[PDB]
Amino acid sequence: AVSIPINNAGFENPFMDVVDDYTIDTPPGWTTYDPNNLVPEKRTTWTSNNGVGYVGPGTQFYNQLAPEGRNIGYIYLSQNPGSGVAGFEQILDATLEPDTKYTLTVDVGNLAGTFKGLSFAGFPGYRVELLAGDTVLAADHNNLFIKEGEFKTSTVTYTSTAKDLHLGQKLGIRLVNLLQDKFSGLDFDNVRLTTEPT
Amino acid sequence: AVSIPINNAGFENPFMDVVDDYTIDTPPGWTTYDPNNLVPEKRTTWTSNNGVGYVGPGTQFYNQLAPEGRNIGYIYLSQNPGSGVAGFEQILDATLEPDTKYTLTVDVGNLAGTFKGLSFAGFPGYRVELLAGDTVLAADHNNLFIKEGEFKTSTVTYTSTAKDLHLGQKLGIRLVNLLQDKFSGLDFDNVRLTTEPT
Ligand SMILES: NC(=[NH2+])NCCC[C@@H]1NC(=O)[C@H]2CCCN2C1=O
Ligand SMILES: NC(=[NH2+])NCCC[C@@H]1NC(=O)[C@H]2CCCN2C1=O
Ligand SMILES: [Ca+2]
Ligand SMILES: [Ca+2]
Ligand SMILES: [Ca+2]
Ligand SMILES: [Ca+2]
Repeated sequence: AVSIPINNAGFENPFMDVVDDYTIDTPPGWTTYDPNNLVPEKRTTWTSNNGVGYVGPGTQFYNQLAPEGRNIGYIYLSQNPGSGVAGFEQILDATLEPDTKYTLTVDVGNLAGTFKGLSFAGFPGYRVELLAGDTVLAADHNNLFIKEGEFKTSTVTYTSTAKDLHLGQKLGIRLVNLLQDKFSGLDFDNVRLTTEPT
Repeated sequence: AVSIPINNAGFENPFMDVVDDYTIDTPPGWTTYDPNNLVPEKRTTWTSNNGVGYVGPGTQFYNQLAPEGRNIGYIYLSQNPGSGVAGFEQILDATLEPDTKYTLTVDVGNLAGTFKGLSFAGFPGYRVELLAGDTVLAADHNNLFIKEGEFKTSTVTYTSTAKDLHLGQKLGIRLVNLLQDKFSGLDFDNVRLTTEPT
């Protein structure tokens, strides 16, 4: 298996100085996936947003460190459950090749605890998608159980054929908060994509 | 793990006398899932339809028999790729219970060969969904590679918590043809759902 490079794959940029601090602007390498217009252009804390968070020693919200490095990438939706889905997207330069198995892996985090009166109990559900063009080739919609305060690795696989309709289209990755329950913040880290062509 | 009963779980009803024959009406136990209005009420062969098919000895379209029994359940969409998704749905009497792991398994078939000038080469993609009410709790969107002429088992899992928003809602199953490529017929068989509550 050969790795396909992913920009800002660990959400390590921007660098953060203080544990549990966070940015509220889309991290470099990624764009905001927002089909239901839940995330504003002008960002503020306490409203729907995305960014990075420093999950380091002494974090109050996990029983572990970030899966990789210092930071995680998060999507927080304050709208009520059922309002839509949102998250991160990254379109790669690599294109879909025939007779190839693609393996997309990402760690998904269930924030625990409470912050200034807002409980982090509960989890909104996640979906990890592998795209070619605008088509979702394969996705893991919420199959893993993630305990409060831990991360778990999601794996998504797709195998192309020699006559796949989407051959030559750009590969893409989406990391989605399903907003199916509250607390509706969701963390991701350590994105990896491999191929095993013939 | 305790099995939850599923009506017409193997698509064995109606009974079929001739290998490779098929019905074009929704099988009992299931309804037609058709969010994009691709499947007509008045059914004809050669247009979008669903039904059962007898995959028995001497079948021309598989290198194996039906996963279970005589028949499979199919969804055939003749619209072009990208037109929408359709399939089967079944709403169960069982309701979502707290602190329970649900395991949904179904065999998915990739029809092979050709029939009267129409090639069965290619595969449209599948999605298997576990529902509570109208919410997709978990789904396997097309993660398995299925060779031409075989079936493979898809597994979908969901673990509920003690305060799940959808507790007490009816469980449901959807079996979906993604219409992401042609040939855009898709087979299913041997649906099973288990729970492992505390
Ligand atoms: N997901 C993390 N580990 N840390 C950052 C969370 C930031 C995210 N966005 C916000 O505006 C804050 C408000 C309170 C809860 N928040 C969130 O969940
Ligand atoms: N899926 C099976 N194993 N058998 C039945 C297929 C029936 C399904 N519906 C139809 O009207 C026929 C037309 C030709 C191709 N068909 C299909 O794929
Ligand atoms: Ca990281
Ligand atoms: Ca939580
Ligand atoms: Ca059967
Ligand atoms: Ca086929």
